[PDB]
Amino acid sequence: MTNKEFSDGFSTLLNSFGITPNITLDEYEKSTFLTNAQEQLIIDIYSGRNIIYGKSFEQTEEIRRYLSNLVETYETSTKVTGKLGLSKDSVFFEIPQDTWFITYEVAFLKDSRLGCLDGIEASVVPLPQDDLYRAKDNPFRGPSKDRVLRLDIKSDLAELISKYNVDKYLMRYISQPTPIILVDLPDGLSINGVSTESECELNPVVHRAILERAVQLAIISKTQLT
Amino acid sequence: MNVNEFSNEFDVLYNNIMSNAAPGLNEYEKSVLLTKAQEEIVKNYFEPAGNKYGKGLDDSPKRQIDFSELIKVGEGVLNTSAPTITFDKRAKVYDLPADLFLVINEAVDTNAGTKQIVPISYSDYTRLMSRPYKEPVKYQAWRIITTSINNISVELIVNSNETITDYKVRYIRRPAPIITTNLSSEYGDVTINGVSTVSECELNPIIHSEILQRAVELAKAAYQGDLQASVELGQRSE
Repeated sequence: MTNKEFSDGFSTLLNSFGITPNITLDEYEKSTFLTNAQEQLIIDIYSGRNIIYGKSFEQTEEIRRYLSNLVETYETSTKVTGKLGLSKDSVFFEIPQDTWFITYEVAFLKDSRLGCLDGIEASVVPLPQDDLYRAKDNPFRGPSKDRVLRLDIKSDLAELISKYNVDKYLMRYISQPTPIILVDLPDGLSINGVSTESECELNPVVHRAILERAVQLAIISKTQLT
Repeated sequence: MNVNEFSNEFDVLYNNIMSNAAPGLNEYEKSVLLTKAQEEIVKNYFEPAGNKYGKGLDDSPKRQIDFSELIKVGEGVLNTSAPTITFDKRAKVYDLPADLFLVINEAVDTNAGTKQIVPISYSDYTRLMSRPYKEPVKYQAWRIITTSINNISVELIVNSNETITDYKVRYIRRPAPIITTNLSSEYGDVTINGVSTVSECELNPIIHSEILQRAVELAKAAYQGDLQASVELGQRSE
C-alpha cells in the first residue's frame, strides 16, 4: 500500500466522517500511529512475543517475508584506538549506528601465528560479563582461532576479544526502518528525524497488519481516559 | 404574486375587512414592512430554533424549496490588490461577493485536489494551534474571517506546499426589497435598500403568502404601538 492508500484505508477503518460516532486523525497523527505500530510490530516479531504470530526473527517463511527488507550487511576494518577494555587483546569496532539488533556477526583473522589458516573466518560470540573471566582461559568456549568474544560498550561499540589479530569485522543486522510519513511535514516536525514523505520499505503483506495495529493504537489514544 | 397583488391582498388582510377599519397604509410603509417581513422570514427559516417546526435550511422539502431561489454560487477574489496584516502567516486572503447573506458551503480547489473549507471558531482555532501539527485534515481546509471593509474578507489556511486555484462559495444571496410602486417623488426620493424603482419579490412563490402575513402582523403591531407588542414581535426578528 502507498501513502495515499495507508491514509484512505486508515480513514475507512476508523469510519471518519461517517454518521455514527467516530474518530478523525490528521496526517501527522496517522503517521505517528503508523510508525509506532510498525516499530512495535517488528520488535515483537523479532523477539517472538507477538501472540498472533508467535514466531521469532526467521523462524518461518512468513516472518522472513515480513522482516526481509530490514536485513542489512556491514563490513569494517577500522579499529577505534584509544579505549579501555577488559583485556590486552581487545579491539573496538564502531557499529553502523542505524543498527537495531545484530543477527549475524563474524570476524576474519589475519595473524602469522595461525600458520596456513590465515584469513580464517571466526565466529563472533556475544558473551556476558559474568562469563568473561572464566571464558578467557576456557579452551572450548573462549577466544581461539575459530571463536571471538564480543562485548557491548558505550558509544555504539563492539569490543572484540581475540587470541589472534582481528583484521575484518562482518555483520548482518536489523536496520532502523524508514518511518511511515504520509505528508511533507511542516517545519520543525519530523518522525525519526525525517520530515518528508517516507514509504514503508517492508513488504505489502504486513502493511495491512500495520494498519490494523495503528487503528487500534489510535482508538487507545483517544479512549484511554473515557 | 407580483407587487400589485402583494399590495392589494395587504389591503384586504389589513383594513378592508376589519370592522372599525384603520387608515390605509401608504405604499412606502407597505414596502418597508414587506422588506422587513421578508428578512425576518428568511432568518426565521434558516435557523431551526427560529420557527415552530425546529427545521432549518434543509430539514424538509419545504425548507429546501424556500431558499432554492435565493441560493447562489460564486468565487472569492484573491486579495493581493493591496497589502494587509493577516493573523496567520500562512493564510491567503480572499474577498467574498458583496451580495452575501449567509455562507452554507465552501470549497477550495488546490493542486492536491478539492477540499471542503471548515469555518473554525476562535476557541477552536486556539485549540488547533496549540497542537504540534496545526494543519487541516486530509480533505479539508480551514477558514477564519479577517479584517473586512465593505465586504467580507476571509483567510484560507491550507496544508503546507499547496496553492489555491479557485475558492468557490455556495451562499444565500441577499434578498432584494419588495417595492410596490416607483418611490420617486418631487419632494424627495425615498429608498428601501438604495433602490426606488419597483422591485418584485425574487424568492419562490411558496413563501409570498408567509411574507404577506408577517407584514400584516408587523403593521398591526405598529398600529397598536405600545411597548408590549413591539417587544414580543421583535423577538422574531432574530
